[PDB]
Amino acid sequence: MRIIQTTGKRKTAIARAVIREGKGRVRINGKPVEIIEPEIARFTILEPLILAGEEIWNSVDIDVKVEGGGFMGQAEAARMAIARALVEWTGDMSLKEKFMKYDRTMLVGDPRRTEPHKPNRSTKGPRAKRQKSYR
Amino acid sequence: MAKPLNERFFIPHEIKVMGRWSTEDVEVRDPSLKPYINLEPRLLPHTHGRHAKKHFGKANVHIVERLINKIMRSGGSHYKVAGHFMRREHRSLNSKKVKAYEVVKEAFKIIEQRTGKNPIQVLVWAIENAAPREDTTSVMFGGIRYHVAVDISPMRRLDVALRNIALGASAKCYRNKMSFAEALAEEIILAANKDPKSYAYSKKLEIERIAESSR
Amino acid sequence: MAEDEGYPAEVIEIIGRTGTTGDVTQVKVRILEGRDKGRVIRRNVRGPVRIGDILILRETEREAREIKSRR
Amino acid sequence: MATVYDVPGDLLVERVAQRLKEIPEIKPPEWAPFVKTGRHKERLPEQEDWWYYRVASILRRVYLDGPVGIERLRTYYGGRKNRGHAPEKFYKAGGSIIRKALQQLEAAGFVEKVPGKGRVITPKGRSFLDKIATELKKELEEII
Amino acid sequence: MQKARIKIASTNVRSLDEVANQIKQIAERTGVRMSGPIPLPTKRIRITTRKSPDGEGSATFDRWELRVHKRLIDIEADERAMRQIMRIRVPEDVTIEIELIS
Amino acid sequence: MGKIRQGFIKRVARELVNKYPNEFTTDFEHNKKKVQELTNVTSKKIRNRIAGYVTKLVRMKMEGKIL
Amino acid sequence: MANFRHIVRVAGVDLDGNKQLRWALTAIKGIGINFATMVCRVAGLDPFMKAGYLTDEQVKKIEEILADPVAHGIPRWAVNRPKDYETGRDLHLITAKLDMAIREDIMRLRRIRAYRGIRHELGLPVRGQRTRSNFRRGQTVGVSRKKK
RNA sequence: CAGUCCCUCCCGCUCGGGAGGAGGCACUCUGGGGGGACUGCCGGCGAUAAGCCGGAGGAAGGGGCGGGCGACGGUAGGUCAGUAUGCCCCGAAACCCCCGGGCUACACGCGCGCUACAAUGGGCGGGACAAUGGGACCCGACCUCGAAAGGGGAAGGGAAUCCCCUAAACCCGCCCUCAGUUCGGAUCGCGGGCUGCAACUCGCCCGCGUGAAGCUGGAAUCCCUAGUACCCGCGUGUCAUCAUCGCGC
Repeated sequence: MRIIQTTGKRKTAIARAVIREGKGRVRINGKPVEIIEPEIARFTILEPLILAGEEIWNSVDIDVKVEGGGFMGQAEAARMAIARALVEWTGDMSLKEKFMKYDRTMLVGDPRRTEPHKPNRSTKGPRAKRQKSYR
Repeated sequence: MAKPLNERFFIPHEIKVMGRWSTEDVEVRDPSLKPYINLEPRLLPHTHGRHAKKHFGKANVHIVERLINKIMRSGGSHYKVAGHFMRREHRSLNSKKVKAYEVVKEAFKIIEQRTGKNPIQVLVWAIENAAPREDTTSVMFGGIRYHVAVDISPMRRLDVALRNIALGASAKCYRNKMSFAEALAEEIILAANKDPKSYAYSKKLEIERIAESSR
Repeated sequence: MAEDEGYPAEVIEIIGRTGTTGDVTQVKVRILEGRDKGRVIRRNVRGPVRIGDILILRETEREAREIKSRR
Repeated sequence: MATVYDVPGDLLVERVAQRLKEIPEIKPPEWAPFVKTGRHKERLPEQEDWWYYRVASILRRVYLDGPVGIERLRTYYGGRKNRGHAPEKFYKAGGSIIRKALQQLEAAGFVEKVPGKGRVITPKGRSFLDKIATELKKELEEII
Repeated sequence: MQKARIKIASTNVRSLDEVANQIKQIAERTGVRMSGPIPLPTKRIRITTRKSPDGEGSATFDRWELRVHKRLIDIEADERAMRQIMRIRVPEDVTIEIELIS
Repeated sequence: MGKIRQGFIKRVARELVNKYPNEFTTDFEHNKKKVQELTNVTSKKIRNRIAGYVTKLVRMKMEGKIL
Repeated sequence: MANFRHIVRVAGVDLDGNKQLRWALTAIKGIGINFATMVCRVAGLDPFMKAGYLTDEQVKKIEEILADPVAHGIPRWAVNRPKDYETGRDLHLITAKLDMAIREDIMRLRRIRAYRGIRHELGLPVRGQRTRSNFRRGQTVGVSRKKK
């Protein structure tokens, strides 16, 4: 084998992704990629697997550990990481251009992630105001 | 349960868009919404991904995400938990874009089985028709008030089409024993033929008709 | 449709805005697939439009359209 | 490879649930579906299914995890009691599908309580949760 | 030798590695093998108060925050080295806790 | 807001291209060697803006009017 | 089918629908959603089955189970009333029994001269907390019981 | 078991998947320092100025972004019922001690919230997922009895090292068969738990029965501009107890 080590982060899911020579093992958090019940976020991982790694996938072992509470946050944290990991293995930069087939999240992140809540006029939430009928 | 999940995973890989449909079969022949209907997707056209770049970055959003958003809209302040529950997914989707995604997918299976065409071929044809093509804006310069003929933006046509179509579908579904999947599918069929039976064509006419009267 | 109700026309230039409403922006259109095969008209459009877009024109006969001024 | 790591859990739980009907030292006791149900529900089941999926599901977790109490199996996706117009809070589930199950996997030995104070797998519990995936490794590794 | 964990919690930004790289100076009076300062988290305390006593109308309430920033240093050395460190700990500014294991 | 700058940035940059006019550049990486030493510091972000104006000022002597 | 009728009477001459077994037993007072199924297991009848198509034999089973719960089982926070009138060990409730039992204890409390009791008498909540400005718009308080 | 000579465990179609300790600091991460963005550069418009648009490199850009920061003063705004304080009054008292009560009384009206009206569904079951924080008469591992509220025994932890702790939305299959109800939780009976001298008046929680009003809202009116709103749960505070509250994630 060999070790190439990359990170992705989307939405405070942090992906610790190792790509090693293999035989087509997909492990995410210890577990199969074929356990995943939500349809939507599964399909998310599936984009680099026929748009960055047509034949590479069967041939290589990708293990990730994806540490967030999201599931489109984990799905897209993991996607960055796998996406980048596949393109390095083949040594092509012609798969860097298969991240231009959709809105960037396979190599570029967001400078803004949250706003802390404000006390407002006394009501929850960061931006908000209460109804106004004081009479 | 598990074998079905494996297969539901297989079909998009092989390659298929969304589930088992092809984006390939269309009949977009309208030059207006030619550059605002997006045919790049080959796996998913709702991820999360997004635009806030520019105003026509908004009409470059892949058609089905915009559709998901329009389907999602109504649902007030409630409380979704295991319980015994209710009611919650409203009657028009209290929950996430995640839940919204499922209906559109189901609706796509019912409508393909019926029409014997892809739901893309039906929906795309339906948006070209369902969209009104004239509006009046109140434009005064100098004091004198004219209510002259004004042309809709291409982006404004796409939004209005999507909005009418969802909105109307829901309207009979409410307090009723339909599957929504059916309701949605049936609204898309009549909107596409240009029948005044759909709520979509009603509004398409009424907006242009009022514009013709002011004009 | 595939030729519409409309008369399709493409925007040669976006001249400026009219109203004191702001609401309409005035944009110069030339038709080549619709009513005429060379006419230039200055129509009143609403909302976002930028050079090179395609605009479907419904007015080709009344030719009431306001000319002045950008404020 | 035949381990539960490799194989979607959904099938492993489903397999076990129908072989606990064959073991057959585990069954529904009368008391449990009667009113001694995990919280209150819309409709209380009379089925064999309810119980057998609940035992089958417990046997599976202790293998993948370390010690697993009876304090973290009260809810797992829901396990709430309706508090009126005040919003729902979690509450501690029926003992007649958690604790009672783990003491009949101690007459089967499949799980055991350690002198370490916890719950742990035995190899007879991993010769009954790894004989369920020797039969199939082709409809669950067709897209690994 | 005896292993000491010196755990050093500080309210100041620049008193935290200035007493975690210059407490190596205090410490050493005999030979020592020392671990470079390992950053532990900021543990964050918030306390939010109303600045308004009346509360009325619209109001803006002060959310305060004190961030206490932690470094952990290990040292393996004699009794005398450990002592230097617990003999003086200044005004605080710097809380010094010591854990003793062989 | 908008990209407008108050004259405090403008004040310090103007003084420095008074001393040595031709010993400043249109390159931003030399005007943070000489510049850095001379100019009033309280941040790195403030340092860049005065530095930006000393850079900009050199380009303006080229085009035939310098503030 | 599994009978010639579409309405069977069980738990007495109280009606059983054409919809669901579970729903119809809840509808008969003193026979709740949970209680329906406690009898259903003992008599033996499926949980998912249509109302309105039972054997004659089954009708007999529901009445005897209700009459003396104690023979059959029935835990001592599952039975309708345990410790009845502070001196009776156990009884049960059915439709006719539920009216009388609650009405009595309510009547008692009035006699005792309870605060709780007099408030009921007026038509007011006690442990319902507020009566402040809720039931707004001239409306009904709500309170017990069925009429739909 | 990143990566591994070593070491303990399980299964195998004995290919191969996972974890602990030696060991390793790579990675993920943590806080301290540094760099990076400034219309800096280039073209256009423009007085060659101020400034506006476009392009390139790039992770980001043209106040990058979100907060903090708010003058002289005024509405005779609010707090002498938090403290300070002018003045005036009170001295078995407008003081001082104590038990009991009320602030939630209710035909209603108005302010601010919440729950909610079912098949876009619920139940049942299974599987994938947190983050901020707080924690020694305190969090409470795990083990037993109870459907439960709770009790009994007991480990560790004054904290990246242990505990609360698995989030919830999500999704698949079945069951249900679309009523004012298996919706919805009002009110109330009986049984019980907990705190305190005590929870009728004014507590919460559970089990069994009860199951109301409500079936999509008139005039009229309110909120918000991006990681925001729509929407989902979680934590914390005050703290014996009342949360559909407040602060925060």
